Amino acid sequence: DVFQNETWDLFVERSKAFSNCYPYDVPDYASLRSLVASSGTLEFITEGF
Amino acid sequence: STATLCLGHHAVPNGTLVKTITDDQIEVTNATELVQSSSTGKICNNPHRILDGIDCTLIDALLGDPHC
Amino acid sequence: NVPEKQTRGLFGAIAGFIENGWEGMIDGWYGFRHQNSEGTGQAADLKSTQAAIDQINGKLNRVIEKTNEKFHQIEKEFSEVEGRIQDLEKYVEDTKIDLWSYNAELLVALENQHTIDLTDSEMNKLFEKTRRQLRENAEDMGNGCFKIYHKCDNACIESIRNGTYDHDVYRDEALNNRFQ
Amino acid sequence: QAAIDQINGKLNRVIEKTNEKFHQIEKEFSEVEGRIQDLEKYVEDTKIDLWSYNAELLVALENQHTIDLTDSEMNKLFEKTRRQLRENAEDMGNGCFK
Ligand SMILES: *[C@@H]1O[C@H](CO)[C@@H](O)[C@H](O)[C@H]1NC(C)=O
Ligand SMILES: *[C@@H]1O[C@H](CO)[C@@H](O)[C@H](O)[C@H]1NC(C)=O
Ligand SMILES: *[C@@H]1O[C@H](CO)[C@@H](O)[C@H](O)[C@H]1NC(C)=O
Ligand SMILES: *[C@@H]1O[C@H](CO)[C@@H](O)[C@H](O)[C@H]1NC(C)=O
Repeated sequence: DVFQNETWDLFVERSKAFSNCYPYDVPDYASLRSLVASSGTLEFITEGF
Repeated sequence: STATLCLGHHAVPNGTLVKTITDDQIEVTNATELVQSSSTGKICNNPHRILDGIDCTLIDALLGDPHC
Repeated sequence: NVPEKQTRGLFGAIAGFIENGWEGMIDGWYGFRHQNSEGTGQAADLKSTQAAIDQINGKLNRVIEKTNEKFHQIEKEFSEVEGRIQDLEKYVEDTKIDLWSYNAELLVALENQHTIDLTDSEMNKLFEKTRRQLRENAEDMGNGCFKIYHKCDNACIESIRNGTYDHDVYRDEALNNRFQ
Repeated sequence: QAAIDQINGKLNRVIEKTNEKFHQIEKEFSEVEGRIQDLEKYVEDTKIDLWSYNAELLVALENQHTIDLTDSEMNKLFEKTRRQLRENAEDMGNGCFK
């Protein structure tokens, strides 16, 4: 959660990185990762669903 | 008493600059552009058979869209 | 290109050399300018001019001929965001473009370098051939000129230019004027 | 000065205009995936091989022409000196005029 609304020109992933929430799998994980990285921001706007 | 014979080559009032392995900018009498950087602005219809999809994508024509 | 408008070193009395080009000829790339008792004249060398032009046009034809023909290809512009496959296509096209741009740059640089080198080599070859024709009758000036120590009339100059020149029939007087 | 200028010019040509690249395909994989991963590997390997060959050829050509132009400068200087010594001198054959 420390990465909320963060922005980057280069996101550096560490080999020690781990997941500590509900187990999840992303079909086409690479595509989502690549497009999010190319976007360069995690700027999240909440919407009134 | 004597004669003089000098050998030389043609030159032009102002040539064109070109790049080389040694000199980054050297003048030559004549040069030609090897990059086509301009377009006619129109698609010639020959010799290739051009088909204009005015208001139709290829898939719409494939499926048989009424306006296609 | 080495222009020579303002006589570049001397007055009209003594002019013409290899260190500087000549704008006063249009009939050939290489040529001669001569002064003698008969007056002054200029001419062009068709052999070296034709050889150089042939080589230049040959390399141009090599460069331009055999255009590649391509009909169906990957999509190179995208209106969507898709990720792995689209990024791969973009990378492939960018790699091709960069490699071909580098190839064009290197090819043009090499061709220009060798064009200049071969033209200078043709000029030096012509000068060397003229110098070896003037076996001993003449003496090299260092500015691209030979001083002929005899009465080398317009017929003499024509023989030198066209290759029928005979050194011996002037050798005695040329040497006598050189050393005495 | 002429030779040094040419050498530095070719060096600047070689080094200047560095390509800038920001986002690219993945080139290291922790999984086995088959067709797409093999295609990515092949693309990157082809690029690497082509650029390695280009670097090899470029360096060879540049070194060859550097040596050739330096020798040409030396010969040009010798020729110019020889033509200055129109007849006062006589060439020794070892690079010297008497
Ligand atoms: C992130 O930025 C958006 C505006 O772009 C804002 O609405 C939102 O509250 C921000 N979130 C945090 C955690 O600061
Ligand atoms: C040719 O024209 C260009 C125009 O910028 C120039 O600066 C250069 O000095 C010119 N050379 C001659 C010999 O006129
Ligand atoms: C320059 O070269 C081109 C290509 O060979 C030729 O068509 C053109 O006539 C040349 N121009 C001059 C002034 O020599
Ligand atoms: C070369 O020039 C000399 C001198 O005018 C002339 O006698 C001779 O016929 C010429 N040869 C040719 C092949 O034109």
